[PDB]
Amino acid sequence: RRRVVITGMGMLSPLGLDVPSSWEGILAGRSGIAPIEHMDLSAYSTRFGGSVKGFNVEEYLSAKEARKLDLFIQYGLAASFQAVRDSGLEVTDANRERIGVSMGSGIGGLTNIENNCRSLFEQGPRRISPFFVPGSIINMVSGFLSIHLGLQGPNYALTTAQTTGTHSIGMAARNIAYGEADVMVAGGSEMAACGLGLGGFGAARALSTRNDEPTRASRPWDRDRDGFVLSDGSGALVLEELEHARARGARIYAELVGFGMSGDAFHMTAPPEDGAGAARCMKNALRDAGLDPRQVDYINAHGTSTPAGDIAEIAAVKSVFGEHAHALSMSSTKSMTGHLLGAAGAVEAIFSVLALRDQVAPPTINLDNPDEGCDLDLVAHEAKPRKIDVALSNSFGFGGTNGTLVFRRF
Amino acid sequence: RRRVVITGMGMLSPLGLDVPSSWEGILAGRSGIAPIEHMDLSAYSTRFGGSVKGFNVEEYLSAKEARKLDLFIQYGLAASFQAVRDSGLEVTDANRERIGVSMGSGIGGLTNIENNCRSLFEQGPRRISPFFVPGSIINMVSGFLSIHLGLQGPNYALTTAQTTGTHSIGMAARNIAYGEADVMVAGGSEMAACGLGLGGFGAARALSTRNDEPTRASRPWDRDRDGFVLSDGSGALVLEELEHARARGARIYAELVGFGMSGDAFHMTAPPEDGAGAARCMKNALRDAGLDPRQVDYINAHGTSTPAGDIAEIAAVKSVFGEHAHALSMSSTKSMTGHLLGAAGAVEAIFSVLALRDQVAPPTINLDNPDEGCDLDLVAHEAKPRKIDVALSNSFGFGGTNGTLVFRRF
Ligand SMILES: Cc1cc(C(=O)NC2CCCC2)[nH]n1
Ligand SMILES: [Mg+2]
Repeated sequence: RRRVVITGMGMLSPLGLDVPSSWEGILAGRSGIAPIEHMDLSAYSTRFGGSVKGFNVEEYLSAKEARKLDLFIQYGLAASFQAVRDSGLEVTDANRERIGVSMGSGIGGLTNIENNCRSLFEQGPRRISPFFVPGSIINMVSGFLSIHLGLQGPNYALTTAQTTGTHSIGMAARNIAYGEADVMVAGGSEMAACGLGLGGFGAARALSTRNDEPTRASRPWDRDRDGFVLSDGSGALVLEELEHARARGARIYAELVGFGMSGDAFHMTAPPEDGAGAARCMKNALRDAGLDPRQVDYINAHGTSTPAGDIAEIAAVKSVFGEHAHALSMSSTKSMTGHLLGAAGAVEAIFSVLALRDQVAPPTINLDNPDEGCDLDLVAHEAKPRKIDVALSNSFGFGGTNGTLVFRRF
Repeated sequence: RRRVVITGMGMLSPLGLDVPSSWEGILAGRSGIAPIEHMDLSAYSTRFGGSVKGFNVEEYLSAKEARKLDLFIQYGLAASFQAVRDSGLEVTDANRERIGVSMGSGIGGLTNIENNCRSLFEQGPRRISPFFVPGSIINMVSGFLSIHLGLQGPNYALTTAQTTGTHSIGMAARNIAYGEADVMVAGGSEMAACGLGLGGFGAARALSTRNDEPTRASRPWDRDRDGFVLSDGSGALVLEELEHARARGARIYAELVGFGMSGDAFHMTAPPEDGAGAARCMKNALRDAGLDPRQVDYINAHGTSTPAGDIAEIAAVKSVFGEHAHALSMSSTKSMTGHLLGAAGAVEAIFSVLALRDQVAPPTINLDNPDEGCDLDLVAHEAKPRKIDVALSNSFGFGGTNGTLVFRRF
């Protein structure tokens, strides 16, 4: 197996239109959550979320290119272009067969499907856009980026609900480690903030309804938590074989040493109370890295602010790490960004890499009164400078799909 | 790297509710294409396709469970349950962590999303189903199968448009070969036959409009071809590490020896005329298998019945195989099934495995007048018994995403 390093990162989040602006917000304990302005939610039980604010697609694409593509694809390309620029990588005829893309999404092109449905219901099929299918399907971030940059390596998309970004990054690393590629652009994007999204998650009673204090809604492990906050955005990493990186004098952020997957095999939406599945997933990731659990310094938790999910993740960490559970720091950056669904594992991979770069655990904000058994170092309220040699990032999704990435200082 | 064998197969196709009935139809040159009965298409330019006929979900799930799930999920679970039964595999605490699922879809729950949109616009957001998200998203075939059967191994879904089934099977094989799993259920499902699907493909003028003779619409490499026929269904294979298979006395259909991926990096929907991307993909797959191109006996082509796609595949085969292009047999089973989009590579992987079992090349029906340059053995009209030690299955998709599987007699 070849070693895999991170040489580039890109992001759209509710905290910023790039990685440094997003990370500035994370370290300041800043909320990206606000009343949603782009549609009328007067009649809805949840009227707030994490929007990407001031996104300027024409920095990336022509107006012609942009009008073809659902926002989730625009957000995915934005993060991908940032990551590739950030990497310094030059695509040539000599290497274009060795550079691939795995950018995914949990739900994909809801907004495009809504707009085309309006036309379909009032006028019939002859008013559907000719670009509807290619502009709405999840693999078109990978598609468009490969066409724009001339990437001829492995070209695919993961769709594992709220685990998508973690799985995308993990399986791209495997492509590089086993020699299918030298470089991969990997991560996820999501724009589910439309009637179907807020209505669909609303119908399932999954969302916080703290409309009077949106910035306090997302409160992972707090006793007053009442469901997750819906957010939009994208994260992309350039993953690179280490000798390829060293050969072109690339700036290396960190090393990707481990990837874990598991299924709960439990319930469509609910996690098992003891986090059995998450525990198997983290152990698979540590074994993959060849690490002792005692080597883990920081966990970026799934930590969605759901009653069942938050406690299951505490249980899984205590199971995997035993007494070391009291030495490591664990935080949920979802306290600040909310839940970017399929993009969550991408942006949280990036926050884990920067926790290594800056030797700082991001805070869990709004953790005013930790719930029964939530007695680990959850980095309540304020960022905590500490030694971090190994960082873990967990995602768990609908269908009991689990993913863990292990990152280490290089 | 461990060896990977096929021990089980399952299918819903326009030709049958299982593999044997589907394969019987394939070998008889029978069309599964008919005017669509489940909706009014009077306003649409294409009014026919490959429907699954007489599907009884209650053979698999309760009516209660089924009502929550989009047909693409029902179809994916049906094929998955069949494949696992066909394998003889017994899931226990001893092996459940070593059995995973990778069932994908090109477009996913379009019909469910359309119905929930109609409700949203016409009655309001309180008429969106509470089960809308988990009943519609692409990872929930892998999700629900893992819950029903107790599979705790790697749990994920690919979405690479019309390449999804090929990629799903190929990357599941990699999971087994590199020791992440001993068993994987892999394939794809699609039900895109709704307003948005037929309208979206209609808007792009991608579909055959031979409404007066639906069974003659799908005519790959024929000079009178006028676009692809939209079909619904599912394919699942049980992939298994060879020693695991031998240890439980499993019936082995064939060995999965090679997997290729590539990006065209050419166009969002059109293939390059010379099939450069398809040619790279097949060459990657053959080198992966460690084969001489002259060892290939049968190719199950993508062969969608599009003007550009059909000729590009001939060019790519001539590029990869030189003079051996005239010795091998190549057929499109899409002549009979139509285009199952994300499920196409799954059902066609199964047809390639049975071509090995039965030593027969399936026909390309409706190939009355081969087009200029389409001068290979395309098995026009009737099945051809011949020696087949190695069978290739090609898929190409939107975003220039290519996949090739290589199967060999065991
Ligand atoms: C911020 C930011 C990053 C970019 C960028 O990558 N520019 C595009 C020009 C054509 C493709 C990439 N723009 N704004
Ligand atoms: Mg036919």
